[PDB]
Amino acid sequence: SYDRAITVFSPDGHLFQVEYAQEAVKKGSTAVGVRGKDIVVLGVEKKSVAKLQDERTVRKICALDDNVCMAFAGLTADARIVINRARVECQSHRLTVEDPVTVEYITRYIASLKQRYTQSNGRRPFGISALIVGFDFDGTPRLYQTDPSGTYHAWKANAIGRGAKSVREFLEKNYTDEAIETDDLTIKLVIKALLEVVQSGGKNIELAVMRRDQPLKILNPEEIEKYVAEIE
Amino acid sequence: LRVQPEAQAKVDVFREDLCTKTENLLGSYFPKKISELDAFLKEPALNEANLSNLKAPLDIGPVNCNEKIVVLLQRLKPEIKDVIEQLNLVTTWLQLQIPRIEDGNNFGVAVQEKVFELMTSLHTKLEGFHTQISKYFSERGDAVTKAAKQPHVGDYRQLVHELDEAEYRDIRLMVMEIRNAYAVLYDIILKNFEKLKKPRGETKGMIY
Amino acid sequence: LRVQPEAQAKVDVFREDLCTKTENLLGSYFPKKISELDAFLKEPALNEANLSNLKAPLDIPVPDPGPVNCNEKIVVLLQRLKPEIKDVIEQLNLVTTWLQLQIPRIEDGNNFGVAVQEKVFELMTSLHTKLEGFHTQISKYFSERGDAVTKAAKQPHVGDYRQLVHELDEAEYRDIRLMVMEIRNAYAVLYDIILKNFEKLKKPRGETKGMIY
Amino acid sequence: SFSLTTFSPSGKLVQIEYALAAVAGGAPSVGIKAANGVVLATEKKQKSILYDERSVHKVEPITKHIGLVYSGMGPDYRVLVHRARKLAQQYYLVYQEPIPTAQLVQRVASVMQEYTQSGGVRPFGVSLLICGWNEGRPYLFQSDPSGAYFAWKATAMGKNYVNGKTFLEKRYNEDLELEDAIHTAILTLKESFEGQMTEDNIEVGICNEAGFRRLTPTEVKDYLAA
Amino acid sequence: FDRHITIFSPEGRLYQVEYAFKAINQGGLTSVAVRGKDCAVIVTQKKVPDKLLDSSTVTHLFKITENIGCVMTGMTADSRSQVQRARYEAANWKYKYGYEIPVDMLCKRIADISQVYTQNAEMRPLGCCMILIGIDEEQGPQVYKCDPAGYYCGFKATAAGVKQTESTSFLEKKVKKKFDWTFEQTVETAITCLSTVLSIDFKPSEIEVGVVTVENPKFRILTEAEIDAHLVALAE
Amino acid sequence: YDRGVNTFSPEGRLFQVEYAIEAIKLGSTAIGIQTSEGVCLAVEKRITSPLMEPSSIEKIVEIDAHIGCAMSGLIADAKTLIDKARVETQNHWFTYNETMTVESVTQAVSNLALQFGEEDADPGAMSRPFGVALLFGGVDEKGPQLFHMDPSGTFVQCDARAIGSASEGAQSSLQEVYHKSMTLKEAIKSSLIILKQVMEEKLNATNIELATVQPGQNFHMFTKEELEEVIKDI
Amino acid sequence: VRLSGEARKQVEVFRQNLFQEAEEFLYRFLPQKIIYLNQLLQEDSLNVADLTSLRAPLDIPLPGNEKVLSLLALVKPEVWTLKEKCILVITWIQHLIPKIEDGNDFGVAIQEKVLERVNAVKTKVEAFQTTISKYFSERGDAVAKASKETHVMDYRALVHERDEAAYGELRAMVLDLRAFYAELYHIISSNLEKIVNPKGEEKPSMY
Amino acid sequence: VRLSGEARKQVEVFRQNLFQEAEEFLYRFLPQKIIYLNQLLQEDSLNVADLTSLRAPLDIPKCGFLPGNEKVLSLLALVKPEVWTLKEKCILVITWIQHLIPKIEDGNDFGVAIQEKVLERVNAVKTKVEAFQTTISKYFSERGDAVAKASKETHVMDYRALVHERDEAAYGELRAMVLDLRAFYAELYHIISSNLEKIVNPKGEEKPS
Amino acid sequence: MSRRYDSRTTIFSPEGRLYQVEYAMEAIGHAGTCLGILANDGVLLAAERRNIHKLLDEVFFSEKIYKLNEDMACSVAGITSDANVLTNELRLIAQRYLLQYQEPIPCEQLVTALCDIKQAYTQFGGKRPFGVSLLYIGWDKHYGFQLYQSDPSGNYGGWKATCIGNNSAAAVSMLKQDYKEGEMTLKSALALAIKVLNKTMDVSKLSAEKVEIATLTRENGKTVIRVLKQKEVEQLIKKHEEEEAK
Repeated sequence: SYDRAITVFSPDGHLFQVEYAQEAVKKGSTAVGVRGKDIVVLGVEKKSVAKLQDERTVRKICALDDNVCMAFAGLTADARIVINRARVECQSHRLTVEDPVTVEYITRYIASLKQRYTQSNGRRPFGISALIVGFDFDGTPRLYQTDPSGTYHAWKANAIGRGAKSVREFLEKNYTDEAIETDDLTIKLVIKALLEVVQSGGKNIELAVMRRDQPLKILNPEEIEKYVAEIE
Repeated sequence: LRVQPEAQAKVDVFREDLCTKTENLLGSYFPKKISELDAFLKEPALNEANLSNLKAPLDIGPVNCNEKIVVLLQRLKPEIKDVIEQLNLVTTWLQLQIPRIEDGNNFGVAVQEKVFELMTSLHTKLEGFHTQISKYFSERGDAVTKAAKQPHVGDYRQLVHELDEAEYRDIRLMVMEIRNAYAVLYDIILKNFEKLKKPRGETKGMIY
Repeated sequence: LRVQPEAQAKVDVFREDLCTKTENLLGSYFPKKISELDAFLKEPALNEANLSNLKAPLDIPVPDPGPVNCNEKIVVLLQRLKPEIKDVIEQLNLVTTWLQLQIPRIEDGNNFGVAVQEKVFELMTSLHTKLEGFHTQISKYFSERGDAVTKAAKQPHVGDYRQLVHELDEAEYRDIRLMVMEIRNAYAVLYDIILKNFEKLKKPRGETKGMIY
Repeated sequence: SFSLTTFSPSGKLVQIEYALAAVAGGAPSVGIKAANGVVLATEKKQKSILYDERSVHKVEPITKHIGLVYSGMGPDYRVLVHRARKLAQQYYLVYQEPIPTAQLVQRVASVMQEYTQSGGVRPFGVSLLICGWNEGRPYLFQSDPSGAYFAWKATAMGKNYVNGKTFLEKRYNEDLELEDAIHTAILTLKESFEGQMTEDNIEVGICNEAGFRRLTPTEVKDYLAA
Repeated sequence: FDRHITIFSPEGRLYQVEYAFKAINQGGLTSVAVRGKDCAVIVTQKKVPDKLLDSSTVTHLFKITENIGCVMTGMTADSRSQVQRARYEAANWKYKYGYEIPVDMLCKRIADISQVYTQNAEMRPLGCCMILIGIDEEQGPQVYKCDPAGYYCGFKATAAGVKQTESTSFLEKKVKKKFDWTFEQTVETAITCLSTVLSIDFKPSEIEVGVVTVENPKFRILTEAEIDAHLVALAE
Repeated sequence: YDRGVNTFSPEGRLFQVEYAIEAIKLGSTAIGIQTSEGVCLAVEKRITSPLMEPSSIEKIVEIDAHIGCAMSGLIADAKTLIDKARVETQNHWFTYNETMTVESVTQAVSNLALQFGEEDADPGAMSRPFGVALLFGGVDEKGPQLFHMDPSGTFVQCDARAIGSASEGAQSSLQEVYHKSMTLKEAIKSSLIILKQVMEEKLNATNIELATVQPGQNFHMFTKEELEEVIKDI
Repeated sequence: VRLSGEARKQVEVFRQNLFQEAEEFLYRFLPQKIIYLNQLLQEDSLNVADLTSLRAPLDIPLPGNEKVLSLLALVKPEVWTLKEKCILVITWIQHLIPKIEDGNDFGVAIQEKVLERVNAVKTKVEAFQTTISKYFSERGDAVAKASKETHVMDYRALVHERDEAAYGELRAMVLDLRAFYAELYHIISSNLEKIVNPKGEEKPSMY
Repeated sequence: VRLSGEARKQVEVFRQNLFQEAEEFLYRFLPQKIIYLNQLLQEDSLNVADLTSLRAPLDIPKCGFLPGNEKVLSLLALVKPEVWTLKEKCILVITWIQHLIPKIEDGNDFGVAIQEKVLERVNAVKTKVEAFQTTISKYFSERGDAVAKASKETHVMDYRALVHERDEAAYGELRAMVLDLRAFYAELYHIISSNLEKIVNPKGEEKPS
Repeated sequence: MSRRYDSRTTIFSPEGRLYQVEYAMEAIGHAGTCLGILANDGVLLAAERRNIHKLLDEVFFSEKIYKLNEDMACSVAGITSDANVLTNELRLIAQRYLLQYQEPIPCEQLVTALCDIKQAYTQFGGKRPFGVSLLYIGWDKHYGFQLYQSDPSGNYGGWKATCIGNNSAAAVSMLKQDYKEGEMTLKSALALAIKVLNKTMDVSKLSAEKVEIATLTRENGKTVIRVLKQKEVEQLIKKHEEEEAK
C-alpha cells in the first residue's frame, strides 16, 4: 500500500497542506446559510451556464436527513463523499438508537472524518467547507460549519466560499434581532447576502427552506423571484 | 519601537501619495504620455529617408555642425529624462509594497521581485542613451580637431558625416526605446496589478 | 501570420541551399582546404628551422662617437592566410545558421536531440571565438609591429627597440604557423562534430510520429 | 509502492512515451491480415554465430487459434506469456470454449493497465501483435506499452516501421492470398534487414482455419524464393 | 534520475540494468563455457588472493540439482542468493510435477525471479550472471546463460567476464573451423581459450572446471589432479 | 520536502517535534491552577466574530467528575485525544469500580501521544504530533493535582503552568503571584488579572471560561451566574 | 482597479494595430529583404580577394577609398533597419505575455527563450553598427599617423590592410545579415501557435 | 551528408598522423622535454644564485649604444622556443582528444565527462603558456621604453634602479617559466598516462540492445 | 521508499489546485472531438475518429462509443487505456444494482457511483488519477432521456448538449447558437452533428468513415440502441453536401 505522512509542520509552525486546502475552499462558489427563528434557510450562488446544464446534478443544497440538511462550498469532488457517508451515519444512529438524529451529533462525526483524513497515512485533507443545519428536539434549530482541518463551530448567520469574508462583513453589520425574525425576512436576508458577490448574475440565486416538522423544501425559480423582486 | 501617530504617519502619507500617483499615472498620465511619443516618432523630421543632405560639410573659425540634428538631440533629451523620473517613482513604489519576510506564502513576494527585476534593464539602458549622446559630441568635436590639426586626411570629414548619420540612426532607435520604455512598462504593471497587488494575506485560516 | 506560398518558400529554399552547401563543405570544401593548409604550413617559408631567418633587416644607425621597411615574406604569408580566414568564418556562420534552421519547436518531449544541437552550437561558437579572434590578432600584429618599428627609429639608442622589431617578426611567423594549424584542424573538428551526431542533428525528434496519445 | 507515471505539462505520459521509444529501438516486426489467415514476420538477430537459433523462439503460441509476436525488451515478454496462457485457461474453465481474440487481448491489456497504475512497478517496454482465428473471421490486433489495442488490416513496428508502412500503402492490396501476403511481408523487410538473409534469422508464423501453426526453417527456405 | 533507479530512459535503455552488466564485469573474473556434442564443459577463473584462504571453501561451481550444474560470475554476494532460491524451485518442481526439472524451465523460473527485480522498483537486479547446464533426453546437452535482466537463450559457446570480448572471438575461431566435438578435446578448447587470452599458462589450482556428459547426467567437478594432467602433458 | 519526520538534527533534535512546540506559540492563552483547597483551570475562548457562539466552543470538557481539560492551538487535535481519554477513564471504572486518578489519566494520554508514527503501522495511526498544550487538573483522595503536557508527551506535577501565546511572560508571572496555601477564590483573582493583561480583549464572562474542582465539590462548570460574579469580584 | 475610464481603450492601438503591424513584417517584409540582400551578395566586388585591386592608391611622403563607402551605403540602411524590426519583435512578445501564474508557464518559457535569442541578434547587429563607425575612425587615424611617417614603409603599407579587411568583413556582415532575417522568422513561425497563446486560456471550475 | 572516397582519406591520414603524433607526444616528447629543462635548470646558465651580478647597468647621458642584458637575452633563446613548442603541442593534444569524443548520447556520458576534465586541465596550461609569451615581450617593452626614458631624464636616476629590477625580475621569471614548463610537461604526463584508459576508450560499447 | 522520486499527487499547489488533475484536462483536449445532444425523441451521440489510415479496420461496433447496459451507453475522450477500466467498473456497478432491486439502474445513480471511484485515487492511495472523460446517455424510469458529462477530477453534471476533446471552445460555441432546447429532435438535430463535425475537423470533405454516430431510443416499452449505417450517414452527409448550395 501507500504509507507516508502527507501534512507536515513548517519552520513557522503553520501547515502548508491545510492552508492550501482552505484556499481551495475560498476558490469555490459562494454559499450562505442562516439559522432562522422557527425555520432554517440555505442558499448558494450558481455560476451562470449558457442554455446547457441540468439543475438536478448542479444543486449544491442537499439534505442529510429529514431533521438536518446541508450545503457546501469548495471543490465539488470531496463534497459528495461527505454527503454520502454522513447519511450513512444518520441511518446508523437511528439503527443504533431509536431516537432521531441530533444536529450536533451528526456534525461532529462529519468534521471528525476530515480530522482523520488529515492525520491518516496517505490520505488528503478535503477542499470543502460544509454548513450543517437542521432541527433539534423541541424544534430548536442549529447551524454548524465544518472545516477541512476537522474543527466545527456554531453560527447564527454564516457565509462560505468566494467572498465569504466580504459577505461576513455584510452579516455582522446587518445582522440584528431584525434579522431572521420571520420566514420571509429570513429568506430575503439570504438573498441580500448573495447580492454583494453577484456581478450581473440576477436569477442565478437558488434557495431552500425547511419548515418545522416538514423536510427540506426547494423554492421554485418563480417563488425565488417573488422575494428577489423587492430590492430597492 | 513605540508608536508615533504624527511623525510615523507622515511616512504612511508618503506611501499613500505614491499609491495615489500610481493609480493616477496608470489611468491618466501613462496612456496620454505613451501616445505623445507615437506622434513624436511619426514626426517627418525623424522620418527623413535621405541622410546625404544632413551631412555637415567641413570648411578646411568657419567650423560648425548640423543644427537640425542637434535640435533632434534637444527634442529627444527631455523624453529620456521623463522616463527616468517615472522609472524611479515606480521602483520606489514597488519597494514600499513589499510585505514582511516569511517562509510561507512568499510566492507573491517573488512575483513582486520578478517585476522589480524587469526595471533593472531600464535603469542601465536609459543612462546609456544619454551618455552615448554626450559621447557623440566629443567624437565629432575631436574628428574636426584632428582634421584641423593635420590638414591632410579627408577621412575625418567622412567620419563626421558618418557620425552625423550615426546620431540620427540612434535617435530613431532611442525614440523607439523610450516609447517601449513607457508602453511595455505600462503593460507589465497592468499584467501584475489587480488582485496581485496583495497576492496573499487577508485570507488566513478560519482557525489556528 | 498569413500563409505565403512564395515568401515562406524564400526561407525554405534558403534552408535547402544551406543543406546542399553543408554537404559540399563537409564532403568537398573541408577536405580540400585541409590539404592546402597542410602544404601551406609544410611550405619552406613556414618550415624555416631558425626564427632568425625572417628577421627583417632594418638599418637604423645608433650614434657612433635611413631606410625602413617590413618583412616581405611575412606580408605575403599573411596575404595568403587572410582569405582562408575570411572563408572559414563565413562558412562556419553558414553551418551555424543551418543548424539553427534545423531547430524544431520547443517542447520537453525528446528534447535531448536538440540538446545535442545545443552542444554542437556551443562547439561552433567556441570555434567562432577562436577564428574571429585570429582575424583580429593579425590586425593587432599590424598595429603593434608598425608602432614598434616607429618607436625603434624614434629612439636609435636602446638595443631593445631594434630587437623588439625582430621579435615581432619571429612572433608573427610562429603565430602564422599556429593559425594555419587551427583552421586546418577546425575543418576536421567541425567535420567530426557534425558527422557523428548528424543522425540526431538533422532529425532532432524522429521524423513524423505520435500515437494520438 | 508508488507509481512513478505522472502527467507531463503537455498532458503526455512520460514513462509510457519512453516505453514506445524502447520498442522502436528493437527488431523490426510486421504483420498482414489477408484471405483466410494472418501472418506475423519478425527478425531474430543474434550477437554471433555461437548462439543457438532453435533454442528460443520469438513467435510463441497462446492457445490453438491464437499466437503472439513482440518487439522490445525480451524479458518483459516472458511475463505476458505466463499471464496470457493462464488467463485463457481460466476462460476455458468457466465457459468450456476456446477464447476469442477480442476477449483475450482485452484482459491481457488490462495487465498492462494495472502496472501503469499500481505503484512500485514500471510500465512494460514491449508491444505485441495479436493473431487469432475465431468463427471464420481473421483477427489482427496491435497492442502498445500503454495497453491500447487497435485493429489493423496490416501493420509495421519495431525499427524502420515508417518505411514498412510505406510498403503497406502500396504492396498491400485486397483479396490477397495468404501465401502471397507472406512473400509481401518478406519484401517489406527486404530493405530494413541487411547483410545475409537466411531462414534462421527470419521467424514467421501464421494462423488459419486449421489453427495457429509456427513455420519451420525448412519451410521458410522454400518461402524465401520470393 | 533515470541513471539511479529503474525507469525508462529517453533513449529506451535501462541504466540500473546496464550498470549491473558492468557489475558482473567488475568482479575481475572471466568465465567460458562450450556446448559439445556429447558433453557440456564450464571453465572459470579460480582466484586465491591469500594462501590462508582454502580451496573447497570458495568455489564457483554449484549444483542446483543432481543433473544440473551451475557456475556464477560476479560479486559473490548475489551468487549464493540465487542458488538457494534456485534450489527452492528445482526441489519444488519435483514436489508438484514429480520429476527432475528441465534446464528450460529452470532458466525460465530463475529469469522470472530476476524479471521482478527490474519491473518492481523496490528491489534491484542481481550482480551475477548465471550459466546453467544439464542434459535432456531429446535435445541432449543444454547450455543457457541468464543475465540479471532476465534474458536467456541457447548458446553453443558462451563467455563472461572482463575478457568476454576476447573470449568470444577465440570461441568463434574454433567453431569457424567446424571443430570436431569430443569430450576432453573440447575441455581443452575452453581451457586454451582463457590460456591464450591472458597469456599466462595457469596452474591447476587457478582454474575450476565442471563437466557433464551423456553417460553421466549427474554434474561433476573435474579433479585438480586431472586438471594438471591435461594442462602440462597436453598443451598441444 | 527534502527532509524526514524522524530525521535527527546535528544538535540532537527532531525537525518534526521541534516545530510542534514551535507551533503552539500561536494558540490561545490559558493557565492552570493547583491550590490546597482544589484545582482551577481557565482558558481564553478567542472568538473571532460575534456570530460565532462562544458557548458551543468548549476548551474545557469533563472527562471524569474529578478531571477537567484544557485546549490550545488546533482545537480538533485535542478533541481527538480527549475522546479516547474519556473511553479509557470509563474503562477504569468498568473494571476496578473506582474513579481514575489524575496521574493515570495523563499516563493513558502520554501513551496515545507517544504512538505517533507513519511507516510500519496501520492507517488508523496519527502521523503528526498535536499542536495542543494540555493541562489536566483534578482532585481525588490524594488531593488536588495539576499536570502539564506538551507535544512531547511528558506529564509533570506542577502548581501552575501557562500555555498559549502569552505563556512566556505569564508562566513567570504565575510564579510571582501564586505561593503557599492560596485558595480557590484568591486564585481566580490573580488568574483573571494576568490573563486580562496579556490578552487583547477585555475580560468578559463570554470571552473566557473558568471551572474548578474541589474535594467535596466535583467538576463544576461555571455558568453565567458564577462567571459574571468572578469577573466583577476580580 | 478603479482606474480612470478614459484613454483606457487607447492601448488597443499598440496592442492590436501596432501588434498587427509587426505581424505584416514577419511574413512579408523579412522575406522580401532576403532577396534584396541576395542582389547585394551577387555583386562581383565582394568576390575580389586581390589586395591591389581592392585597395585604393595612396600617396604619402590624402587619397582615400570611396569604393568601400559605396558598400557602406548599402550596408548601413540594411543592418540598421533590421534592428528596428527586432525591437518590434521584442515588443510584439511583450503584448503576448500572459498574466502571472504558477502552472502552464511553459509557454512563458518559450517567450523567454525566443526573446533572449532576439536580444542576441540585436547585440550582434549593434556590434556591427559600432564597427561601421570604426572603419572611418581606424582608417582616418591610420593615414594620419602614416602621414607623419616617411622613412617607415611598414606602417604606411599596413594602412591598406584594414582597407582589404573592410571588404571581407562587410561581406561577412551582409552574409550574416541575410541569415538574421531568416532566423528571426524561422524561430517565431515555428512556435507561433504557443507564442501567441502561451496558455490556451482554459480554466475549469468543477470545484 | 554525402562525400567521396578521397574525403575519407584526407581525414583518415589526419587521424593516423595525429594519433601517431599523440603517441609520440606522451612516450617520446614528454619524457624528453622533462629532462631537457631539468638539465637547463641544473646548467650554470639558469643556475646562477647571484641576481645582482646578472644585472646590466647602463649609463645615463654620438651617444653610446645601450645594450640589453646579455644574460637575459641569451637565456630567452632557450625559453622562447620552449614556449612556442609546448603551445603547439598542447593544441595537437586538445584536438586529438576532441576526435576521441564518442557519438553523443544523453546517458552514460561520464566517459565524455572524463575527457572534458582533461581538456580543461590542458586549457589551463595553454593559458599560462600564452601568459609566458606576454612575459617574453614584456621585458623588451619595459626595459626598452624605460632606459630611453631614463636617458632623456637625467634628473631622476631611480628609473635605472627599476631597470636593475627588470634584470632581476626577468631572471626570476625566466627561471620560473622553464620551471613551470617542466612542471607542465610533468603534469601533462601524469594526467594523460593515468587517464589514458578512459581518454582513448571512453565507452566500452557493452550495450546488449 | 525513495521519497525523492515521489510526486505526491495529494499535494496542493500554492494556487490551491491539483497538479495531476490540471494536466489531466489538457491531455483530454489532445484527444478526438466528441459531442452529444439530448433531444425529445431520445439521445444523440457522435464522435470523430482522429486515427486515419488506409490499414485501419475497427472490427468492433464502434471506436469511442460503447454500450454500458441495456438502458444506457457511453462515449469516451481521453487516455484510451484507462477507459476500459472505467467501462468495466460501470458494468460491475450496474449489474450489482440488478442483484438487490432487480431493476435497471437510473442514469444519475450509475454516474455518481463511478465518480466516487474516480476521485478516490485523488484522495489517497498514491496512484495516478484517471485522464479519461466520459459522456453518458440512456433512459431511466423517472427522469427519462438523460445526457451526462464527466471530468477527470470526479466532478460531473447534466447537460442538454456538450462537446469533449479537441475543438471544445469552437464546437460548444457552435452548439449553443443553433441548439433548440426541448425542440429539435433526432431526425433534425442529427444534421447538426454532421454540421458541427465538419467544422470541428480542420480537414475539409468530412467522411462518414472518419466519424461514428450512435443513438438510443426507447420505443414500445423497450430500449433500442444501434449504430447508424455508414451508407445512410453518407446520405445524411449528402444532405450537408447540398446545404451550402441551397
